[PDB]
Amino acid sequence: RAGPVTWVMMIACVVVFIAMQILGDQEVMLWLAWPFDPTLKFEFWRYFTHALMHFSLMHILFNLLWWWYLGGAVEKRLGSGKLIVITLISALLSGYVQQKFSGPWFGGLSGVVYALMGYVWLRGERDPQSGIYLQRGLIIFALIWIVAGWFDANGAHIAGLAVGLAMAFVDSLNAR
Repeated sequence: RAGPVTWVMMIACVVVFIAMQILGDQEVMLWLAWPFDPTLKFEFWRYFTHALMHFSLMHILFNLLWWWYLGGAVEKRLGSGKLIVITLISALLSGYVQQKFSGPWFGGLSGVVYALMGYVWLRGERDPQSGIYLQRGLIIFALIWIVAGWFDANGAHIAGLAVGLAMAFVDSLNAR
């Protein structure tokens, strides 16, 4: 019984993906991508909407699997507000980093998913009573996955893991 935010996000990603299949990636990127020219500087939604675009089935399929389980866990035990904050801040800062690496043409919940990984893990390690935790097995796929990216690029994974670890560390200061 996943919460609202978890559901809305999932629906939002499927709606955009379908829109992309009907209109074409490039066409949807013109409206949803990170500002690609000074004139779009104030299209404030762009700093977040890039996370709603995916370029294949596995891409959105894998991202939505992690989101539903990690975001669901977070929303159930920590509330919708917490999930919204983690999402917004991870989408923004992860988009910001990716941008300087490969330019404005990118998309996906990768950065957001990693923040959830980094948040749910450190959070469960520092504040067990939070009711959240990332299986030490899953934390291995994650890191194995990032390293695999640096070879076989998406600096969104790194900037995302950072925001999550940071926020978690911060929400865990009041030890228990």
